[PDB]
Amino acid sequence: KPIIERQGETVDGLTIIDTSIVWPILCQCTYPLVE
Amino acid sequence: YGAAVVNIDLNRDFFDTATGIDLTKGIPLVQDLLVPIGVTAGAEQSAEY
Repeated sequence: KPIIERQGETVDGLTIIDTSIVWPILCQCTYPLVE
Repeated sequence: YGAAVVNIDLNRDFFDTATGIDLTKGIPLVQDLLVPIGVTAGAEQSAEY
């Protein structure tokens, strides 16, 4: 039994990393701006 | 006859209290030009010098 192994996506959002989650965090995201 | 202390400073007239600065202490203090972005509530009260 290994600790890391090859498999498709599981029934939960931990596999298949979305790369499109970059444009929202450069435009539609106000920071505490640094209260 | 009876002056305790005299001195020199900034004329509280050419530098009017309304449109510009303020002088109650010795330092000419204006409000908000360079406020430290991320600190507590009581800070920046010296950055107004």
